[PDB]
Amino acid sequence: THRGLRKVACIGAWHPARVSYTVARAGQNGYHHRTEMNKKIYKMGKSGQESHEACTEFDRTEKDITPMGGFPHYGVVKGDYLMIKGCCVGPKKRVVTLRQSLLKQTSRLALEEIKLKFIDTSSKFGHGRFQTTDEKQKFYG
Amino acid sequence: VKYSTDPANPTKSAKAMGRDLRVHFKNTRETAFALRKMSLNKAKRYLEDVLAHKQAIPFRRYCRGVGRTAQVKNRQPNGQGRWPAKSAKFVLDLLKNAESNAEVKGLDVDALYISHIQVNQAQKQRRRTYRAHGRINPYMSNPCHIELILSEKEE
Amino acid sequence: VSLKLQKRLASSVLKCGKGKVWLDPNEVNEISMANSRQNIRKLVKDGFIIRKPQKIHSRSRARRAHEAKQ
Amino acid sequence: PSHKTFRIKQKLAKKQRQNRPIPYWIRMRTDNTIRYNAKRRHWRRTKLGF
Amino acid sequence: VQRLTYRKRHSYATKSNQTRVVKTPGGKLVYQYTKKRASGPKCPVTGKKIQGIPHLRPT
Amino acid sequence: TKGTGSFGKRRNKTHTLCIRCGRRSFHLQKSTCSSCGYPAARIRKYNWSVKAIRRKTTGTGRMRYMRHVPRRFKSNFREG
RNA sequence: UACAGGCGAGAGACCGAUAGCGAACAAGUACCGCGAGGGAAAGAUGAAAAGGACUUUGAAAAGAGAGUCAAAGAGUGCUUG
RNA sequence: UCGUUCGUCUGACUUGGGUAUAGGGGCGAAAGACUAAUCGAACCAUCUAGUAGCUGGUUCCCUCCGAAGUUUCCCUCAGGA
RNA sequence: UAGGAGGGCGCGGCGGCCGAUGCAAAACCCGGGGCGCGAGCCCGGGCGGAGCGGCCGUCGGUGCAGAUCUUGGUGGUAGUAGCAAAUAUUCAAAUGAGAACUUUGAAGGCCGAAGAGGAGAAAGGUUCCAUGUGAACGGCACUUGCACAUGGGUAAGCCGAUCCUAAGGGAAGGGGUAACCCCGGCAGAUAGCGCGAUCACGCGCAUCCCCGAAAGGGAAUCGGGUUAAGAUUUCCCGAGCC
RNA sequence: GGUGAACAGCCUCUGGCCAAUGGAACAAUGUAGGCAAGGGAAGUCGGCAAAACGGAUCCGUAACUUCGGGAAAAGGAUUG
RNA sequence: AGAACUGGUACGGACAAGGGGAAUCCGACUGUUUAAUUAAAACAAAGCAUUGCGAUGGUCCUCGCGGAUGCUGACGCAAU
RNA sequence: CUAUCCAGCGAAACCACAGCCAAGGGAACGGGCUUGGCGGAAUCAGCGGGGAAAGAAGACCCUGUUGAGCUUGACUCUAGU
RNA sequence: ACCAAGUGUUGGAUUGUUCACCCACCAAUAGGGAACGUGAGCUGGGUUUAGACCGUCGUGAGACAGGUUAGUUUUACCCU
RNA sequence: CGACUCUCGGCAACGGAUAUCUCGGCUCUCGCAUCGAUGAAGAACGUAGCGAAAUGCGAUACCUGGUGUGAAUUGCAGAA
Ligand SMILES: [Mg+2]
Ligand SMILES: [Mg+2]
Ligand SMILES: [Mg+2]
Ligand SMILES: [Mg+2]
Ligand SMILES: [Mg+2]
Ligand SMILES: [Mg+2]
Ligand SMILES: [Mg+2]
Ligand SMILES: [Mg+2]
Ligand SMILES: [Mg+2]
Ligand SMILES: [Mg+2]
Ligand SMILES: [Mg+2]
Ligand SMILES: [Mg+2]
Ligand SMILES: [Mg+2]
Ligand SMILES: [Mg+2]
Ligand SMILES: [Mg+2]
Ligand SMILES: [Mg+2]
Ligand SMILES: [Mg+2]
Ligand SMILES: [Mg+2]
Ligand SMILES: [Mg+2]
Ligand SMILES: [Mg+2]
Ligand SMILES: [Mg+2]
Ligand SMILES: [Mg+2]
Ligand SMILES: [Mg+2]
Ligand SMILES: [Mg+2]
Ligand SMILES: [Mg+2]
Ligand SMILES: [Mg+2]
Ligand SMILES: [Mg+2]
Ligand SMILES: [Mg+2]
Ligand SMILES: [Mg+2]
Ligand SMILES: [Mg+2]
Ligand SMILES: [Mg+2]
Ligand SMILES: [Mg+2]
Ligand SMILES: [Mg+2]
Ligand SMILES: [Mg+2]
Ligand SMILES: [Mg+2]
Ligand SMILES: [Mg+2]
Ligand SMILES: [Mg+2]
Ligand SMILES: [Mg+2]
Ligand SMILES: [Mg+2]
Ligand SMILES: [Mg+2]
Ligand SMILES: [Mg+2]
Ligand SMILES: [Mg+2]
Ligand SMILES: [Mg+2]
Ligand SMILES: [Mg+2]
Ligand SMILES: [Mg+2]
Ligand SMILES: [Mg+2]
Ligand SMILES: [Mg+2]
Ligand SMILES: [Mg+2]
Ligand SMILES: [Mg+2]
Ligand SMILES: [Mg+2]
Ligand SMILES: [Mg+2]
Ligand SMILES: [Mg+2]
Ligand SMILES: [Mg+2]
Ligand SMILES: [Mg+2]
Ligand SMILES: [Mg+2]
Ligand SMILES: [Mg+2]
Ligand SMILES: [Mg+2]
Ligand SMILES: [Mg+2]
Ligand SMILES: [Mg+2]
Ligand SMILES: [Mg+2]
Ligand SMILES: [Mg+2]
Ligand SMILES: [Mg+2]
Ligand SMILES: [Mg+2]
Ligand SMILES: [Mg+2]
Repeated sequence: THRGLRKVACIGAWHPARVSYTVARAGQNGYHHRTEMNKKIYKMGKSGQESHEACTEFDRTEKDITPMGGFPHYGVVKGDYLMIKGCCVGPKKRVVTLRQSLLKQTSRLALEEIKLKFIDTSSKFGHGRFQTTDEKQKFYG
Repeated sequence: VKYSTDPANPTKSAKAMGRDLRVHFKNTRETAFALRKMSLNKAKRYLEDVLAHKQAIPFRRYCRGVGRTAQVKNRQPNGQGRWPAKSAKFVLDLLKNAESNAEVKGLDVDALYISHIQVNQAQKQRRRTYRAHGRINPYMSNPCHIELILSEKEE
Repeated sequence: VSLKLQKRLASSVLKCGKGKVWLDPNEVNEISMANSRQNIRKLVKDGFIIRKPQKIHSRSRARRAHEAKQ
Repeated sequence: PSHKTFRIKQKLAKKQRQNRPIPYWIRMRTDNTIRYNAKRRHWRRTKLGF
Repeated sequence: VQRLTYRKRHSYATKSNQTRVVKTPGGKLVYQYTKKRASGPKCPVTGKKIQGIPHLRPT
Repeated sequence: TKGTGSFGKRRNKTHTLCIRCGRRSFHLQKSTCSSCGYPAARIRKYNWSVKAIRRKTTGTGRMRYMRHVPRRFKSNFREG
C-alpha cells in the first residue's frame, strides 16, 4: 500500500460529511485511568510475625517475600504488603488505590479459601535459578 | 530620519536606527514586542539571556507552527516561543548604539528604558530556487528597519 | 593563517603528496613568511618542513601465508 | 580547447578587455548617465556562443 | 606503483601511438613513443622476405 | 532519454563564425552561412522579416565611405 | 505624375515614459535559441554638488550629534509620492 | 531520476570523430517510431488583426416609454431574413 | 430585464470669453463642513513648490469590478513545506570583531586502484597564480571561496596544425534554368603543362583541379633541473637528430 | 597488496578526501534494512515481495530429441 | 591425492553465489522495437515461393539536363 | 535517515467571503436561506470524512454547413506511363 | 405470528466479478442503506487510449455490448 | 486589566500611480539625387596619460592638413 500500512483505510462514509467520533485515530495510549475489579487477596504480609515471610506450610526455606536482588525497579519490600491474584495497573513503584468491592461476593470463585504451597523467590531479573542467595552461595562455594 | 513617534521629552531621550538590516522581519518583530517598555539594563540582561538560549521570546502574532516551550510560561501561558538569535544579536547592537547616544548626550544610562521600539518591513532581496519539472520560484529575504528610542524614566 | 600555498609548493618541492607534507606547527610564522620554492627549500634544509614517513603496509602476513601454503 | 584557432584566440582576447568595471572618473564626468558597466559577462553564466 | 601519462596530446590508443615504458636516470618511469612495426621489403615473385634489408618504417 | 539525459551530448559545433557577417551561423558540414548566405555572391535577405532586414541593412555599421558622400555632393565633387 | 528608402528642411487641434517607433537612456542593446530568428527593461536630486567636514558608538555597513541648502524628512534609482 | 532485481556480453556487438539523406521530405529490423524536451506532418518568419452561426467581457447618473420565445421561408433548427 | 429616446454629470484638446497663481498652482491624504435624488460639485486643513480653472461653440484614442483581461506591485498560505543518497568526524593551537565550516598538527575513517588518483580529446575562455575585500553570490555559516577588485602568466626546426588521401564536398568549359540555383565526366586546343637544357631547345603530356582526419598515413628529442602560475620534449644545463 | 577462478565483493598501500547546514530528542506514520514462536500461500486477480538454493570435489543424472542436447537435470556426500 | 589428531558437528563460517519439477498456448533460435506508461505472441531472420527484367532493359529519383541499382548483368538486380 | 523541537535559511499550488450540525424548501446532495441543536480566548502535532478540494476551457457523447491523418467503387483534377 | 435491532452473522475451491455455486464450521452462516459508503485510503484483476493476435464483418482505412496479452493511479502544509 | 482577532484615526514603512515636464516618437509637407573592382554596404581587430560601452578614427588610428572663427578642453593631471 502506497503511503503506509499501519493505519485505518476508510475513516467513515461520505455522509455524515464528518469524521465520526468512533473511528479509530492515532493519539495517546496508556497512562489512562482504570478501575479493574474483582481481584482476589491471597496473603497479607504484616511485618513483625511469622505470617510475613514467604514460607508456606509446605515449603520452609526461611525466606522473605522479596526476591533475590530486590524487586526490579522497586527495591526491597520491608513494610506490610498484600498479594493479589493477577496483574496490577501501572508500572512498578506506582501508587494504587485498593477499594472494597461494590458487588456482593457470593460466587464460588469469590469464596474459595486460598492455601499456598510455594512462593517463587528466584530473582525476577533474568532467569532466576535459586530461591535464596544463601542457597546460591552454598551451591557455588 | 524622523521616527514614527516623537519622544515624550526630546532633549532627555536617545534614539537609534538601522535600515535594511538583513534579518527576518517576523522574528525581529516578535523580539521587539517582548522588549517594549523594558528598562534598558533589564533589556540587555533579557536579550543576551535569550541569545544564550536560556530565556525565550514569546511569539504571538507570527506564531503558527512555532513549537512550545516551558521557558515562556510566565508571560504567554500556552508557552509558544522561540530564541531568535540573529534577531536578538541585531537588536543588541542598536540597544548599545542608543546607550552610546545617551551617554554622549549625558543621560542616566542606569535609568534609561525602552520608550519606543518599532520594527518595520523593508525592500526585499531576490534569490531563486529550482523546483521539480523545470520550474523556478523566488527565494527572497524579508529585511527590516529597526527603530528605537530610549528615554529617561521619571516619577 | 592559511598555509595552502605552502602545502602546495611543498608537495611540489619534496616530490611527495599533500598528505605527506608536514609543516612543524610551532613556527607557522616563518613558513608563512617564506613565499617561494627557493624559500621552501631552505625551510626543508632547516627542518621545518619534512616528509612524513610512508604509512606501513607490511606483507609479513602475506609471506607467512605463502610459507604456510608451501 | 587547448587547441584553439587563432581566430578564436584573437576574438577571446577582446572579450577579456570588454569585461572590466567602468573607470571611476567616468562617473564624475559632467552630464553623465553611466551607473555601471551594464555589459559585464561572467564565464559561468553567459556563454559567448562561439 | 607510480602510474603514467602520455607525453603528448594524442589521448587515444591508436596504432601510431605505440608506447614503451622506460625507467629514467631520475628513478621515475615514463613513456617513450616508438615506431610502428614495419613489414620490411618482400619479393613479389615468391612473397618471401628480402635479406640484407632492415625492416624499417619507410621514411 | 529525450531531455535531460540527451542535452548532455551537445558537444560538437554545427555552426561557427561566418567571415562575411560575424554571426555564429556557418554550417560547417554544408559550408554556407545561415544568415548572410555566404558563400553565395549575394547576401541572403528576405522580405518575410523586415525585422531581420533592419538588423543588417545599411546604416547599422560605420559606413566608412558613404558617410562622406553627402559632404562630397555638397560642393559637387571638387579637388584642387 | 509616384515616393513608409537616403540626405536637408518645415509644421502639427497628435503621444507625454504601461503612451508614442521595438528603442527618449551604451536599443536592435543586455538576454534566449544550434539556426532561421526571438528581444525587453531602463527618463526627472538641486538654482548651483554647495554630493554631508568633523566628534563619538560600531569590526564594518551604518547610527547619533554636526555641517551644506530656501528644504534636505530633495541625500547619489535622490521632483511630487 | 534513484535503489534493489533483472536482459545481453565475440556477436545482426558497444562507441568517438568525419560524412550523406531535410519537411508531404528524410530515415525506419515497422512502434506512425525518430527528424534538437515539438511529429498521424518539425521549427522560424511572413499572408495575418486567417475565419467562427460558438464561449467570455463590453466603462457615468436620472427621467420617460418598454417587449419576445409566435407565423413564413432557408442544408434550416445554438443561426438569418 | 432585452431595447429605445430625452436632459444632465465627468476626462483631454481647439476657436472664443472671464479669471486664479511664490501672501502657494496642479496633484494626493483627512473621524473637517456642506450642495444635488444621482452622476458629481463647492469650501476647510495638511503635504506640495509651478502652474490651473470656470462659461459658450466644437472635437475626441473620453468614464471599468469582471474578459482563466495586459504590465507592475502586494497579501493570506507562512516563519509553514522543507534543507535527510554518496558511512565521519573528534581535540588542542593560530588567525579573527566573530570559528561546527579557515589554517597547522594529532586521532578516527572513506575512495580501494574499470578510484572520490595522475593526464588528455571535444567543450568552456582566464575559471589558472598572487595580493586585498564594503556589498551582492556560494539555498546554514565564513576570516573563505571557481565571487568582487588590481596585477601576472601560455616561449617549440624536433609536441600538434601545416603535408597526403578515405567516405564525401565545392567547382573551371559544357548541359539545365525566367533567375537565384542545379548537375562532374559530359571530353573540352581542360584548368598545370612537366623534365633535360637558357648560351636554347628537344622529348614527354595517358583516369588532368581544389577541400576534407589536432583518433587514418606522418623529417626529426631524450635525460636532469626551474616558476606564485610555463615547459616531461617549448625556458636553463648536457647530448643528439631532420 | 590479501582472499578469491578473477579488473567480483570485502580490507589495506601511493595519491585524494571527511564536501554535501548543524544542536537536542528517539513519539506516531514513513523510506531503506533485519528477525520471528506453531502452521506454511489459508493472503491476493496472481507466490507481487521476501525467504530458500547458490562456490568446489566426488558419485548420479529421466521423459523427450532435430541425436547437437535436455544437463549445472533431478538426487546424494564432503569442505575448517 | 591420502592419513592422524583437534573443536560446544563448526568449516564456500564475512563477501560472492542457479530454487527444482509436471505441463499447456505463442514465437523456431540469436537479434531489434514505441527516448518519457505497452519489450511482447509484435518486427526481422535464414528457409520456402512468386513476379518483372538480356541494356534500345526492370524497379526508381529528377522542374529540367541528368541520375541510383551499376566498379552491375539472371548462381544478378528489382517487387512482393 | 527523516518526521518533532532548536539556530540559520526559507518557497509554492491555491484563495468571491469564509469555514460546527440536523431537517425542510431550493437549479431536485447548503458554510450562508427557514425551523431547530448549540455555541467560551489563544495555540501543538497528526490525519484524510468534507470543502460536489487542487491539477486541465472533458479526451467519453453531441452540436459545427470547423479541421486533420488515412482509405476507396465518393466528386473535380494532376505528375508519370 | 408478536414485543423486539442489544449482540452475532465465519474459513475456504473456481471467477475481476456483485451474483453465483460447492467443501466445512456454526447457535447462525438474514437482507439492506450511507453520492450503487469508502482511489489526495490501498489495489488496478476487469473495464476504458496508444502495441499486438484470432474470429465474423467491410473491397479498404477500419468496426465488434466477441476472445487474449502489455499497459504512468499526481498534490494536503489551508479550513473544518 | 492582559494575549489573539476584527476595526478606526495619527505617524512610519513597502510601492511607484497620479500632477508638472521631455535633446524622443508618430503624422503631414517641401527641396535634392549622391554607393560600388579607383574596392562599396556589412563584419572583425585595433586605437586615448588615466576607457569598458556608445560616438569617432585606422599602425599618421577619439586624429593628420587647408580654410573659417578667434582663447580654450574639462572628471583629474600635464605640457603648453
Ligand atoms: Mg503502489
Ligand atoms: Mg524478569
Ligand atoms: Mg532542468
Ligand atoms: Mg593497442
Ligand atoms: Mg553521438
Ligand atoms: Mg553535423
Ligand atoms: Mg489624442
Ligand atoms: Mg515604451
Ligand atoms: Mg525640490
Ligand atoms: Mg522643481
Ligand atoms: Mg519622493
Ligand atoms: Mg534503474
Ligand atoms: Mg558511429
Ligand atoms: Mg556516428
Ligand atoms: Mg522528439
Ligand atoms: Mg479583431
Ligand atoms: Mg487570431
Ligand atoms: Mg448558448
Ligand atoms: Mg432577426
Ligand atoms: Mg478606449
Ligand atoms: Mg481605469
Ligand atoms: Mg481595474
Ligand atoms: Mg461590468
Ligand atoms: Mg519545520
Ligand atoms: Mg528529502
Ligand atoms: Mg583497465
Ligand atoms: Mg581525475
Ligand atoms: Mg585559486
Ligand atoms: Mg548563504
Ligand atoms: Mg589538405
Ligand atoms: Mg592527421
Ligand atoms: Mg595521426
Ligand atoms: Mg637547449
Ligand atoms: Mg589463490
Ligand atoms: Mg578486485
Ligand atoms: Mg515465522
Ligand atoms: Mg496463492
Ligand atoms: Mg486462494
Ligand atoms: Mg480470500
Ligand atoms: Mg483466483
Ligand atoms: Mg518475486
Ligand atoms: Mg527439463
Ligand atoms: Mg522470439
Ligand atoms: Mg515507452
Ligand atoms: Mg518498459
Ligand atoms: Mg536505367
Ligand atoms: Mg527554526
Ligand atoms: Mg446540513
Ligand atoms: Mg459551499
Ligand atoms: Mg439559523
Ligand atoms: Mg510539521
Ligand atoms: Mg492544526
Ligand atoms: Mg495527510
Ligand atoms: Mg478530505
Ligand atoms: Mg469545452
Ligand atoms: Mg446548420
Ligand atoms: Mg478537409
Ligand atoms: Mg471516381
Ligand atoms: Mg475519498
Ligand atoms: Mg489492466
Ligand atoms: Mg489498444
Ligand atoms: Mg475477410
Ligand atoms: Mg473488442
Ligand atoms: Mg468499443
